[PDB]
Amino acid sequence: MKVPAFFAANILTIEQIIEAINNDGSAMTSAPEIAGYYAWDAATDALESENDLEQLTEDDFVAHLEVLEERGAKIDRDAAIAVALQFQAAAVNDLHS
Amino acid sequence: LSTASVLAFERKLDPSDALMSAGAWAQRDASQEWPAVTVREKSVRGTISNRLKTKDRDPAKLDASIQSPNLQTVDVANLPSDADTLKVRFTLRVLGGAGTPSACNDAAYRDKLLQTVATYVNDQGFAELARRYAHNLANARFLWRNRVGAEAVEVRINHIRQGEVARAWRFDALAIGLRDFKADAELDALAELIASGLSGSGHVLLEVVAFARIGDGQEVFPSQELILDKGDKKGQKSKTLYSVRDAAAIHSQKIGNALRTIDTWYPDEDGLGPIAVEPYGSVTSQGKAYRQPKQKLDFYTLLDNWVLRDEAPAVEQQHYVIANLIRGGVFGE
Amino acid sequence: LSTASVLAFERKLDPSDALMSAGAWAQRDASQEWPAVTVREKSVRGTISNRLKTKDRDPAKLDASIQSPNLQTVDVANLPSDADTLKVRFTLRVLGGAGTPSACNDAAYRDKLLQTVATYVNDQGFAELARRYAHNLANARFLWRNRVGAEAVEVRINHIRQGEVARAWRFDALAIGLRDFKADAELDALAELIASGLSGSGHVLLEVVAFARIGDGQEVFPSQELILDKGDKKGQKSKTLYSVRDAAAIHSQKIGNALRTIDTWYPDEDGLGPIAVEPYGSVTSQGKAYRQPKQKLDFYTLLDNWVLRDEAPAVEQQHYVIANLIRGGVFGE
Amino acid sequence: LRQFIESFIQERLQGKLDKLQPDEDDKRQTLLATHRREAWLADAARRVGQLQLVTHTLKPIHPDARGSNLHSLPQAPGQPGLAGSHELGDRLVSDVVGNAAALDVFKFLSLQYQGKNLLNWLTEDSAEALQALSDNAEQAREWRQAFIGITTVKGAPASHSLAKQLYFPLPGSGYHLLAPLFPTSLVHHVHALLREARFGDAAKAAREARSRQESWPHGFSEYPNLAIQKFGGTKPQNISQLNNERRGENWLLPSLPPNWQRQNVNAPMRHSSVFEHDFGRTPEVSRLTRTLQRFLAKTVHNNLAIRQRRAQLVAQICDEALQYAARLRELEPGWSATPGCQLHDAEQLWLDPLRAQTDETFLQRRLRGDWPAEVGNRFANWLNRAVSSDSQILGSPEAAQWSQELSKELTMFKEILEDERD
Amino acid sequence: VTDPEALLLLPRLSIQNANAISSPLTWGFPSPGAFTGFVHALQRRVGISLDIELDGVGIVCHRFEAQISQPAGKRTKVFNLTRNPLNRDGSTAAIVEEGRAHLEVSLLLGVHGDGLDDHPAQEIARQVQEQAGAMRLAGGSILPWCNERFPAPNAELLMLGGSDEQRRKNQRRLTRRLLPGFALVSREALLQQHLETLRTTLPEATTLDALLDLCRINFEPWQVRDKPGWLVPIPAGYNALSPLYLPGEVRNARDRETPLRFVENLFGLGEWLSPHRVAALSDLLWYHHAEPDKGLYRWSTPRFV
Repeated sequence: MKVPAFFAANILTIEQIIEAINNDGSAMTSAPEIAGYYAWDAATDALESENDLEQLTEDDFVAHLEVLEERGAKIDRDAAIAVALQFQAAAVNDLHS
Repeated sequence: LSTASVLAFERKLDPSDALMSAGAWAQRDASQEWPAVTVREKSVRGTISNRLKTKDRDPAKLDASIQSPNLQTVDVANLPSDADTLKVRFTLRVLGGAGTPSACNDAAYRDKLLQTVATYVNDQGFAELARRYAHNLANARFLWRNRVGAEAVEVRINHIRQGEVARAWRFDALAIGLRDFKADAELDALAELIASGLSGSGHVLLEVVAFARIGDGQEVFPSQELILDKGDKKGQKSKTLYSVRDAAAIHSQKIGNALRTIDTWYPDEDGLGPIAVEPYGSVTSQGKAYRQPKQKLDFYTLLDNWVLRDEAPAVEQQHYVIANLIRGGVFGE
Repeated sequence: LSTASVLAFERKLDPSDALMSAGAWAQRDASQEWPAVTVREKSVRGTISNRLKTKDRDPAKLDASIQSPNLQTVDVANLPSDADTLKVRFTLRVLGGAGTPSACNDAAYRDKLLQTVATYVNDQGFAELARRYAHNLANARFLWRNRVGAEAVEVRINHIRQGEVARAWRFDALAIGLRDFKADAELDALAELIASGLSGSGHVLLEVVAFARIGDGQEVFPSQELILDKGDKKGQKSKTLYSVRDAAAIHSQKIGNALRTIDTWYPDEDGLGPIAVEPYGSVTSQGKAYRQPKQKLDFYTLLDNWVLRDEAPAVEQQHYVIANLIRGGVFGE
Repeated sequence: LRQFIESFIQERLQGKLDKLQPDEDDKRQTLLATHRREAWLADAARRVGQLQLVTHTLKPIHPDARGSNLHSLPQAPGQPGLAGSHELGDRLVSDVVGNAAALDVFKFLSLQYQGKNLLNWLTEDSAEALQALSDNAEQAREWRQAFIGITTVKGAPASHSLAKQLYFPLPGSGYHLLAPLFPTSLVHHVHALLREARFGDAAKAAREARSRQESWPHGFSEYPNLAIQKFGGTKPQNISQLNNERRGENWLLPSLPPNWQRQNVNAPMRHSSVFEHDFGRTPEVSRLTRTLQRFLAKTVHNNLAIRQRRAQLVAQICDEALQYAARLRELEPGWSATPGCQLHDAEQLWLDPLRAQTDETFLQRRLRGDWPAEVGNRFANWLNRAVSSDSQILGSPEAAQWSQELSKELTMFKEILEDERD
Repeated sequence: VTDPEALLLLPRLSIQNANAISSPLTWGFPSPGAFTGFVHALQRRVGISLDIELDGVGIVCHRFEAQISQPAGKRTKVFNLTRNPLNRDGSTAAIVEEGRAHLEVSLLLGVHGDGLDDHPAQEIARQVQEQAGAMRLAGGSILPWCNERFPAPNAELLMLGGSDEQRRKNQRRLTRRLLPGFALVSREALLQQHLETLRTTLPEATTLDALLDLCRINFEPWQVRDKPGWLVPIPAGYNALSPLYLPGEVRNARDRETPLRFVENLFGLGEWLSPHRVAALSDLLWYHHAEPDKGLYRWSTPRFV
């Protein structure tokens, strides 16, 4: 469906995520879609039986997104949530054929 | 009838560390005394040559960006200036008892599994796989970057039952094709050695030694070690190398990767050639995984068909299922 | 349709660490067993000469600090007092196969790259680049400061097919220029040796030896290392040099920096000599970056225009795009 | 307390209703406050069975293994040489494992202990505002049917394949397969120790006095060879609660043998060194001898512990030389006498290479060996030299006791030294 | 805890890629529960065929090489990881952390069975080492020998019979072949000693080990607090926190015919010693022992003092 570009690179850490959105993201990507895909990836992992991707709302996208704000990482709220809904909407078209 | 909720397998074909030492070619016969390639530190000043953002690459701050060049202390391993042959050796052992799991919930699943594995061996032994594992010991697949550009590569596979060597093999790894699996008189003598090891119990120890004409004072490539969190940007030792007892060496899981690069049965593309045997078969260099569950060629999708509901796959795909049982793995619910 | 998120090219033209050793001139075969130039220490005290920050420009402030000393220990490498000649020896290994990346995500981008590179090769070989790398072996460009102020420089280039030597080259490195790229039959005979190695047709291993008359007991210049900034009193050490086995040596990438000084294709002013082939082709000493990305002439803009959307650059500029694939790099970060 | 409940919700007003969006404030300015009087306390009534409080978590073993996170406490073991999380008792920081978008429910139910006790009494103190809490009156009976349920665990005995299940053999019986968990509170109690014991108020106080050398009586700790183990990797708050000082790390204590990072490339002997003869002049031995010199042998004011600690200290050196002997014996077969021999007599006789053969032309001693004791006497002559200076010990029988300390350890030392040549 | 008849010696076991985390708190040399479970796996495979009882185990540890590195500016030391195969989508893999350490240990054993009277001494030592070559000790492989063939053979001392002179000269032959190492025992009594010493305050048992993993630079009443040995924290065993289940009522077990309890780890004290210090080498053995009525599942060196 949808793939990132700053991810699937060399192996990252939390400190290397924060320094990206402190810049304008990175080369070939953007600071919205880094914190947005991170907020979607942190939300989609916490599920119990992973048959409840439809249960992922906008609220738990925010709760993982605020973890970066606790340690630097000045982000954009309206941009990253909209990117996190793109990967969530992409993660249901594959569920229905 | 159902899947066992816990399945686990130990690995067979258990390699060791690949120590390195350098010397002179035609002095290979007395290469029990060659001094080891050591890991040397050096400083290196570079400039920034990555891609830039569109917010960047204005000519003002680009010139100011190269006013503060990055500095880093990297590790390098080199031959001595008089040697020309790298010697890489390791002691592979072949354990056996291949289809036996190490952990399983359901005994009704376990006896259904052991009848399925014994159905394979009685139809065709491990000699198809052991012909293929013999090539990765024949060609120097375990020399990942050390093989590229060499004058001649020679592999000396001995055999060990005591201090006495049972049978010694000699090869030329460059003439043996890196992409093809073609049988030979010496290969089939070594293939049936492995297939006798994998079938029965008790380990069948080997000793693989590889030589490669590289050059005088040139660079070798030990396995780069994974520092997770490097510290301050003053010391900042980027590119640490793997060394055991002050000898530059290759990780066992890198040698153990190269022994099992025999997936020649892709659904999409065999143009890349034989790459590693993986469940949901993935390549780290290519950056994406073949054998998807949108295809019917997973390990898990082929296993439960061939065990529970008796849907036997293609005979070529049956070789893929056994090969994941050789490498081990911890399986699901 | 898009560039990959991982692009990595294994470098070609891989040299070794240049070892330095010293002796007398007019010694041809006696130059095999020179004593090596060793790194030694000396005390150094020299007073204040920096630009004051206009706060420290008081007569009582200088005279308090012009009396406070700055005792420092440096590393120096000198010739012996009966030696006027520096021998600098390394080995260069031309690998070939420049178009293939070591790792790539998009195979469609990879196959588009391998056709675009092969479009360059069959139209015109590496012999334009190989003529330019052959001059930087001919003149002693890899002697950075050691070349400056010499009587005469003699460069001897051997080609070791086996342990024996296939063909020897001899050059007067000062008769061959440093800015322009001349024409000679012996330079051509080493050019299509490299062109036969860059194309992957054969195997090229070279032994490069450079002699330079400097003078009795004069100073040579190995590659300087990096010191750790420490707050230690009673002075400190302020310059460390490079030596692998107590013999003053030049880094491998300082040589490799000097081999690829073939770039005479600037936007700004080509009448200023060649510089190193770099993305955003920049000089550390000059402090500015030639070939700005505000012009459409850097490596990243010329690549994807010639790969993704398929307009060719000038043939005058196509050699620069290929020469970044020979040095390799970490592209698509 | 109702106002103290609602001032918390007034913070929850002000914490959430703070950045009014000009487009979607129609629910955010209006509806977001209306539930916050009573209905928000009913909003969390359906939001209890989505979170749990655990003393022990499973997810540090593998971050996707679905298991049974538990909360129980161990008993006393019985043999007091042991140590676990049963030593804590009251200081229990039970890190809640669950969804990040609902943990305010646990911050809401933190209001039991805040000020008043009210922990086990989620069953009383219902209707009124001041002495009770005014979790409101008719709904003060079906809320407690829910809000107590976060304290109990979800009842399902379960594990995962990625959960480190271990057999353990029994006395004359079968096996209990033990599934160890990860003690979060026992780890977090040590972070409360180690962050205090390294750098705090009083910890920095005694460190600053090192330059001052002004000793008020207060010791300060020092923890060498700590190891950092991280959990979660790029995603630490998707597992059990990793706080702002425990930010996805565990300080690990070193458990290492003394032959760690030793001299692997073993430097040979028989050179112009004036020390390296019979005792191994190394930084692991030189730090040991100064202990005997500076006190416990020179400063003597007792016969109970002073005479005792001199006995095992030379029993260390009697065996440290044996440690020094075998390391020099092993991995050096090409030992000989020809490099640098001026005063190294019988060192070819004691710390020899055995070679499975003898090497001798104008000599017979190399074939065998009997009484290699003169180098042991020279070691014993070094043990008299090992103590630096003590002039008041000769008239006392302490040096006569030390001569017996010299005598009773050579007697063990000679007999050990026999079978390398006898 | 039965007194051993013989003492089987595994001479120099080189161990590739062993585990080094060993507890939630005590990084380093792997747990002694790994060694006691190893001998029970030999008793599983060999000792029922040679009709012998393999119970005790000694730990010598001739060489310990961990795969650690301290970063730039820090003083704590972090671990070296390894890559993993990619995800289903092939993006990346999650990071778990596993300590990793090369190791070279030697293992004394204890033998009780009648197979000593039936099989000769070399037949005992040959069947064990040929089995123990193709096994794993601490989650890592066991490596064979090359290029000098010296430390290959085993040993065995029938320390049940003979006069006390005949033991003691023969006992000095094992301490030759165990000499470059450092023997490991448990000191459960010193931790009981210093808790009763520290009663000016009201401390805990876990607060005592932090004062034994020490550099307690004590201010003058400057000075460094002395150590009577190489005291070190070890995992002592396990302590159950759950009632004892039926074999078929816990989901995702290994097998469905043995009972289960969820346990903790349990921390104790250990001291590394030279082998010539200890008088009787039969005191050196580690015995797992447990009362299943309550929740204890521990191991120790008994009879040591």
